[PDB]
Amino acid sequence: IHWPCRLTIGSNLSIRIAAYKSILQERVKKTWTVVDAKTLKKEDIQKETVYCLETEVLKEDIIQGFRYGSDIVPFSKVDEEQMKYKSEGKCFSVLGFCKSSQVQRRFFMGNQVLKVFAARDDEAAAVALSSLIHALDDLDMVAIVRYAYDKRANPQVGVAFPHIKHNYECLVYVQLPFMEDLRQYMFSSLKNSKKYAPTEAQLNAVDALIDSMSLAKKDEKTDTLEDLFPTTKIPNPRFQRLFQCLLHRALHPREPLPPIQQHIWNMLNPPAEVTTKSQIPLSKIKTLFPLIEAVTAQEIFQDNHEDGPTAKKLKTE
Amino acid sequence: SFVRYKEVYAAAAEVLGLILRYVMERKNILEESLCELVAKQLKQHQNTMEDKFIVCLNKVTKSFPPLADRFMNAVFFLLPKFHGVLKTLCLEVVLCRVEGMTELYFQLKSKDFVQVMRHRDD
Amino acid sequence: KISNIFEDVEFCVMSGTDSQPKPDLENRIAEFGGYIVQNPGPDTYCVIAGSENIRVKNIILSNKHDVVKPAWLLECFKTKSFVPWQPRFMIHMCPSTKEHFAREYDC
Amino acid sequence: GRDSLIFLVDASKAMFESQSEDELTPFDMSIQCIQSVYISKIISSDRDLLAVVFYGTEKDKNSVNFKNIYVLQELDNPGAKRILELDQFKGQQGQKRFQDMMGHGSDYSLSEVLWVCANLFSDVQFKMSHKRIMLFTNEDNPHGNDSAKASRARTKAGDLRDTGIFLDLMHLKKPGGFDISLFYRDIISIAEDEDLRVHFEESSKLEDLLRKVRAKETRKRALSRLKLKLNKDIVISVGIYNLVQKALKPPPIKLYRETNEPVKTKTRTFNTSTGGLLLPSDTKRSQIYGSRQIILEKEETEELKRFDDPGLMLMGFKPLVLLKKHHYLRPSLFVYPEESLVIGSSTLFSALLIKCLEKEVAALCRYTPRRNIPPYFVALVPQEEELDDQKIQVTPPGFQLVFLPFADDKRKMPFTEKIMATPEQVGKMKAIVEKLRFTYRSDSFENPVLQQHFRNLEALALDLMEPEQAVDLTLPKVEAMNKRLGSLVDEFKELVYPPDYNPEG
Amino acid sequence: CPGESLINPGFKSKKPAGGVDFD
Amino acid sequence: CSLLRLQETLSAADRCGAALAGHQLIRGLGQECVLSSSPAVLALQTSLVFSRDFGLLVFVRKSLNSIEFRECREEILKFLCIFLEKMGQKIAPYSVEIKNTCTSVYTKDRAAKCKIPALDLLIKLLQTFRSSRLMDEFKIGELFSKFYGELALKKKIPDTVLEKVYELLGLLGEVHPSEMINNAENLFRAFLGELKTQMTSAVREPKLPVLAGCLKGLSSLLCNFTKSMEEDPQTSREIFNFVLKAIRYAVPSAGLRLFALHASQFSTCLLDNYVSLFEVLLKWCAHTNVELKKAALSALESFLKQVSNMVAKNAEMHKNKLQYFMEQFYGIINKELSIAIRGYGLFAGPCKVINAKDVDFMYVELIQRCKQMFLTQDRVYQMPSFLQSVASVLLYLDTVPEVYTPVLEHLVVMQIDSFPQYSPKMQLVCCRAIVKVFLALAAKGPVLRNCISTVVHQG
DNA sequence: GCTAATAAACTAAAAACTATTATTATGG
DNA sequence: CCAAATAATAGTTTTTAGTTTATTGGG
Repeated sequence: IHWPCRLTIGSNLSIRIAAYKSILQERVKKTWTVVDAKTLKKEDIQKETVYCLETEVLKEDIIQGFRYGSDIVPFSKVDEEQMKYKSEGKCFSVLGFCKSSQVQRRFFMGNQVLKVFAARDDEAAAVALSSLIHALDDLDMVAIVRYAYDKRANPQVGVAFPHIKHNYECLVYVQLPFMEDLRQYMFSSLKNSKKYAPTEAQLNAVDALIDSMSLAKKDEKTDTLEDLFPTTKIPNPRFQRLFQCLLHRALHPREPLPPIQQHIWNMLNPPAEVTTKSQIPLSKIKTLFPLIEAVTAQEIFQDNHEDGPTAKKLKTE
Repeated sequence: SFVRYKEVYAAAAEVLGLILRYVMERKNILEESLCELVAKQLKQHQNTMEDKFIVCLNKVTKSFPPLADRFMNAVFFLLPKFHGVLKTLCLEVVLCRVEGMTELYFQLKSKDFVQVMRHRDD
Repeated sequence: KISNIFEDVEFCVMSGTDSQPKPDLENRIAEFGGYIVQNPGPDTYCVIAGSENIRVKNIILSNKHDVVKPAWLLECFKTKSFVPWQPRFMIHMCPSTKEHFAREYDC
Repeated sequence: GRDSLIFLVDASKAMFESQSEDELTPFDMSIQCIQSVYISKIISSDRDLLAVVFYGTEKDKNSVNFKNIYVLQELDNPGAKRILELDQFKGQQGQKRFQDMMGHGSDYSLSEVLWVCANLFSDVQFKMSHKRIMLFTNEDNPHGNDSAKASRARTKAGDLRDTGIFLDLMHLKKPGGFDISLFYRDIISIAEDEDLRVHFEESSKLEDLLRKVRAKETRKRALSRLKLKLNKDIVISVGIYNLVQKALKPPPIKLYRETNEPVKTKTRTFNTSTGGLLLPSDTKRSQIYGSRQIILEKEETEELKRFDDPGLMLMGFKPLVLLKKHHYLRPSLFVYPEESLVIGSSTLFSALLIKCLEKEVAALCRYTPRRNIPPYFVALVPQEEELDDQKIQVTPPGFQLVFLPFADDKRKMPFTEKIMATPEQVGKMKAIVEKLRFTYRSDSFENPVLQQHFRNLEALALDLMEPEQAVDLTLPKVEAMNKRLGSLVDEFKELVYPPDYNPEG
Repeated sequence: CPGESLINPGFKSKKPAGGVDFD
Repeated sequence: CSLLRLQETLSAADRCGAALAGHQLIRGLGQECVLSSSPAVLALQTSLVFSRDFGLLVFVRKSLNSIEFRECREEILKFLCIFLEKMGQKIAPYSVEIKNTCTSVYTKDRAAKCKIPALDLLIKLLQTFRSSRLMDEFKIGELFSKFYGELALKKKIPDTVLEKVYELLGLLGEVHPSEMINNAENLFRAFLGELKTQMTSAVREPKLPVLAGCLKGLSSLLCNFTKSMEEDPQTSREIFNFVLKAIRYAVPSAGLRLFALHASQFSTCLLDNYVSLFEVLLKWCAHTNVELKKAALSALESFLKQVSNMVAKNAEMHKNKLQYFMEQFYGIINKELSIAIRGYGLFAGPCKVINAKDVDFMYVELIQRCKQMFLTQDRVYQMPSFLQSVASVLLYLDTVPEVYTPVLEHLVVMQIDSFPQYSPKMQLVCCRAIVKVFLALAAKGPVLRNCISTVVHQG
């Protein structure tokens, strides 16, 4: 769904913009409609939340509360609303420009990516947007931008960088983390690796493997790298397996579900030529590196097929 | 340090305390090097986990009392931190210190010696 | 209890300690059988507040209760009975108490 | 485990005394610092224990019965009631109330107070990562004079250091300097040189001590002890962590509308057709497509979601250039070598990290976080260690795991095609961007919602008439941007936008 | 210790919340 | 004496917070426990009245989840369980109300606690049940219903350790009245679902540890009055028990116990798969944890009895009797031998159906054998098995060889003489064998009288 | 004279970090 | 048929992934 807005730069610059969800962790919009195990009537099935201590309590006898460290604070949602900080509806403003190398994918917040144009069929907005795109591209600057989806959506801090395409030009928005959203965890210096310094021959075998396990190719001698295994134009097979099972059960309401299909592995399997190349350095490094390791496969009673008594054609006493 | 189960450090600390008590059978004192070795090994990696600390400490103290003086503060501090035989081991170690009762009553009352004393464990 | 008129009356004493310690207020009004509720419900007869906080002000925002001074409660205690409302103790009041004042009290 | 900190407060005379008798006294400023520490611990980690004790007063409260040394609160999680009773003696009139219900005039004993706090630490029933002591005083010579008690306290402090007690002292307001290296600097738990002079300073770190930082600071925990499998058997242990993690508002608590005590709930399934109780095994899931209600159980439903066992399945090596930075699925994680199951894992990790940094190719792998989860495609980029001027690790060595979106991770997109712009307007935009050029810093921002939430909760805890107001770090400096820029906005607006047209819906 | 938060030992020093300022 | 003052102090030692108070409470509690556990006959009544006062206090006064009371209440429940053991069935006065308390304790006083106390309450209740039978058992249906609603809670917050509820829900306390009799079908539905979840799974959810044992215990406690041999649910549970034995620590021993109790309930569906059952029980009654050995032994003898019955009442009787019995028992040549002898004795049944001469044939060869084990100078650990088997075959026999009569009765009397030097368990075994041979002898009136007179005289 | 959906805090387990527990093998 | 010395499983409170909501614009 299109999100109209205005790219506000200060109080004097406004650009009508067209925002769109480009990348997202897609999920099916049909949850499992749990029904009866007897008559398959979800209507006859219903949950019953109850409050008590017995000493039963009602929904109309409780409020919202919170834990204040070693303490408990009763704080109703009404009070929460009244003292809530509230953002502005659909407001989206820029905060400034910074170097692209100041931000890395490690700071990429959110689970979605927003490809944003200027507002559809606003030529002035589009030309202004493209001028910003070219200027930022040449300056290698990225625009820190404050974003609010609507009145009731919390404000977010993210950055927009221009995606360069000959058919279209967009600013790609990815949310950025607050200092609240960070983990400061130390890790040992793998550079000062005295007890884990690999032998040179091991390093050479590793490089040989990577050469033999590289998933790209040199195309046309133009040095345009040719990937052999995209996974970006390849759909997630989970829904394919789901549909396999659904179809089987619909056709076979009693048969057990079929296993995963081989082509599903193949679309998950990288090119086997790369595997054949890697086969030898795999064994080389396996020999080269000493690695030593420091419950529910619940089968039937019988690891065998059948048993039981049978003594036909035998009455010799 | 080798703790796969008790026997290793238990018996070995026992014989160490024997040797310490029997520094050429206790007539000249120049193995304070070994006393410092064991003092570190106690403080090292067992001012942290402190479980086997008291174990070997009691072992050597039985086999050599005049060493826990380096750890009188330590044992006192760790007193109100267990609930089982470990407490009994600490009590035994304290018992081995007679030069150690210069002032202890405040330590006992502060550590509520009267309380654990009240519970009957023969 | 002692002043059973305080019973069937739901007093919501969260505030007033500078005037008189709120525990003392609760004890005295329970000795009259007051219905001390720790959170103001629809049946809360009156809000008892003498130490105005963010919570008391928030209650004032919701024009649904009477923000009674604890001095009014001491008045009811010494009278051994629920005094009728007075336009000098309820900092904020429900529209019913507003009509009560405007019908029997001058501005 | 947790951590222990005790605030030891002098009471003899200097705390109430002020340098000018019109500003904060070494007494009340200690009150403020401890209140700030309480707030910071409540926000960050209440599981730590905090204790406050007074010495040099005319009475005492320690169980050990040591005179002049009054204990206020035990080593315990920061409770708001502690803060309230503390603020009861806050300010120049709060210490008036202190001198009303309490007082001073009797010499203390540092040996005795160290004894008391050692007992207090002995009272801890939890793993204390550190044993820190906070001292609030400005003089040392009261014990620096009598060498008996001086050496006694030195011996006791040495013992505490043997116990691992992280003793600390605070440069405190005194009209005669902090006066150390006289009885201190030879007795404190110190291992670094900061200042040993007689500095007439009144604070060394009260500034950030009073600084109210509101964040969680989760302890380091391995997000997953994963096992990277190269082909089928060359498997190594790897520690997966989330160096970036979205913070969330603390869960709401169900509690009365009448007494506000916590209320547990219970949800049950009842036969809507009968009212009879329904078993978990008494129902089945379904999805209706067309005329067919496909009915299924649960275990099969999760198994059809499980394709691989938990771990990482190496799919190969792909050049870093083949990775679309505009393509992003969900926040990336960090992968460190782990050598606790597969010995030699860290050596191989070092080898592969070096080789990947050289060749500049990421490791594409099939990822199964845990069971009953469809594996994803993830790129492991070799991210090297980086250290600051202090050589403190600012970037860890290892790899960065970035999700690689599938074909079905996008949405349909109706739009217009590419539209050019004049190079003059591009140059104007370059000038304007350079005008408002600001340095990015990852910690320059906080959630205003969360900040205001913390302030509201605090005000509720302290029953303030009003809450603190959250400053916003996300505001664009519109007046400042216009001031810095000038009429360049008007120039470019006339350049692109015709004067008749106003950008509007 | 350098680069360590006073309030939380073992935790890195907490820099101020800061803000945006053009250069 | 000391109990009064200590319980008074404990009633006074819980007048504040200060979890150290709870620590001293549990110290004095353990002391009172170790004191009252000591035997007495007059201090016992003081223990009873103090049980009254103290149980009341710790029921009402705790009212909390604070561990300063949780440790104390946990030790309280342990002490009350060891006190229920047999510190006087005259506890029955208390038995009712404390029941209520602990039930309420499990829910209200223990409302946020998920630890040992629930387990202690459950085991106390179960001991109360299986100790007190049909004198005050009038309060179960309400509790049965409440726990029935409780178990179907949509949260797994009842841990495996809490699945003792099933053993609790295993109920035959008074008559197993009609209400839970009706609910038993839905009970079975729940058990089938739970055990299918346990035992047919690939979702990293075995949860078998306690859940398996508690389900088996419940089923045992209930199948005493249900599950006739015409249900596919019956054979499904049978298959579940099968898979229990080897899907690849003593849960399978509980499985063997459960089967042994209701081997008959699974008849007509256990004829098949005989050899696997035989071999698996054989190997099971060979391993450590002699509880496992005895469980397998009892299960095997019950299974053998049942299969003997069915094959005796079969026209297709040939299969089981010829394929396994004589072959395996001969291949046998410690308790292994007694098992083989018992197998001979039970196999004697169908010999009357087919080849009635082989009845007396095996009888005679058994006489020869026991004679050969009679004269050699241990040698007595297997005498009762011989007696049992020969009594069985004699019961099947109708035209006995009276030549072996003096020999057999002399063997019986010498065994009776060798009754000493006997471990009590097999003393009971041998007395059972003697009464069984007497019952078998009872079929032959005049021979009965003469032989019994002679043997009693000689003994 | 208009139900094309999305910004959803919920009652989510589908880690357990570290703490007693218990059979086992027992020992003489 | 009780006869003691030794590892496992699972009592915590932790994150994270299926969840459910009020604003969307179609006779």
